[PDB]
Amino acid sequence: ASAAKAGDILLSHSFEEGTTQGWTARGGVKVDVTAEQAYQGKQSLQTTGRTEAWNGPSLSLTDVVHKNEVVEISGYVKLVAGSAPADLKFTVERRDGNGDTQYDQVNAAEQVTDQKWVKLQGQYSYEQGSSLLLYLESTDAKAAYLLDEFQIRLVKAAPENPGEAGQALFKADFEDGNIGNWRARGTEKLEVVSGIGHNSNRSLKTSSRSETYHGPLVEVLPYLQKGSTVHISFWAMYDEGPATQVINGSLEKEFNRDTANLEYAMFASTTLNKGQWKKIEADIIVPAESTGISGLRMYAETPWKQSSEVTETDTIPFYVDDVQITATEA
Ligand SMILES: [Ca+2]
Ligand SMILES: [Ca+2]
Repeated sequence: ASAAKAGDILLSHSFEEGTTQGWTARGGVKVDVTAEQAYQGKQSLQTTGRTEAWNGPSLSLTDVVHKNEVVEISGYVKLVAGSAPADLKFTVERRDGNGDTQYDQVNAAEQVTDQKWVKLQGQYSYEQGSSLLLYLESTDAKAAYLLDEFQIRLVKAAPENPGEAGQALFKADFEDGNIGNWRARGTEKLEVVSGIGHNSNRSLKTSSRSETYHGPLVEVLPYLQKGSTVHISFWAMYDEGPATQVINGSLEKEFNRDTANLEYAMFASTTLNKGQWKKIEADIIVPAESTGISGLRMYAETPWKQSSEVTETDTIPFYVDDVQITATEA
């Protein structure tokens, strides 16, 4: 039940109030606020007395960053006067699932100087861990430096209800409210609705359908091993019209960037009861590289009829949710 949402600020430190705002010494160092220099405002965070590369100012992230969240960590840095140029980076010390120490890289090291403030920035996430310690490090073990306008932003919330270990290659739950790369096939309308979903708040609605082939489509080739065997699954529901309706799950294939000569293949179909969610699934073979395959797109449709024979019941709007592609091998 994640509180924070994408784009939300988790932490912001300007060091303007003469407290280190949670930052402390890692190793035998001196970490304090200074009013001597700053990026913004009057004050910044100073670190001196380093003697080992791993020494630095540190900040506990245990209560800030959660499992599988993607966050963005940033700050401005500058070397203390009289310091030789040196390379700086953010690192996260993490205790893994079995209490072993891991060292996670946040950003790639940047050359920093005593003349000028430099922006450090990177994205971070973790799958398993008990404690998290962010620190600002240099390979120069003697280097002393300032930090200011430090910030942590939430980029992507943790998915919800993350079963069987086949490895999830592709997932769409729509909970972030985002249509992403999903597109219409013709003139129909795609919309991420809230208040309707499969054991969830949101799902992908397709409406204003006027042809049977109209339905939601997404390119999936990039997420997949060419030649592999994978399991495609999604959930569908329709809420109006007849007592029963068939939905199909199909694949649209493109070879050698030839857009004029597509191949189509149905992988599954099921009969749905009005108002009920039902799983549509199958194993499929991703075409081999030798085929010259350049596009592979999954979609949902109602069974094919010619335009002249198309009725109000063929063109029903429907919802799709918990779309998922998993590997068969691990
Ligand atoms: Ca400041
Ligand atoms: Ca959903």
